[PDB]
Amino acid sequence: LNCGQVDSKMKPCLTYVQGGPGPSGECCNGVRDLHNQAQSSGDRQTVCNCLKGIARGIHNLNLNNAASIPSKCNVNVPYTISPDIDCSRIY
Ligand SMILES: *[C@H](CCCCCCCC(=O)O)C(=O)C/C=C\CCCCC
Ligand code: NA
Ligand code: NA
Ligand SMILES: [Zn+2]
Ligand SMILES: [Zn+2]
Ligand SMILES: [Zn+2]
Repeated sequence: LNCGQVDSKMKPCLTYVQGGPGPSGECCNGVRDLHNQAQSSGDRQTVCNCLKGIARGIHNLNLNNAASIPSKCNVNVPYTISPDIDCSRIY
């Protein structure tokens, strides 16, 4: 329930969000894991803000690939992954 945990679960997605092929099975597993673990509104907000800051800290972020993760992995993330997510209005 901290950004350390969030960046760990998402590490398998790193090559994909830097413009490489994907998302891998392991990447989709990481995001699905996070979704299952983020069961409350508070958890969803914390994970949102972690992902926004992480998106911001990734060198040469491929915006299209980053945004595509939830739909490509069939995970119901309630916002679009980018360096500029509005984490205030989830649900
Ligand atoms: C971990 C990357 C850490 C970047 C610095 C974050 C600092 C945050 C702050 O608020 O200051 C990773 O390697 C995770 C890789 C995948 C993330 C993919 C989803 C987001 C695009
Ligand atoms: Na994006
Ligand atoms: Na919004
Ligand atoms: Zn897992
Ligand atoms: Zn920060
Ligand atoms: Zn769900």
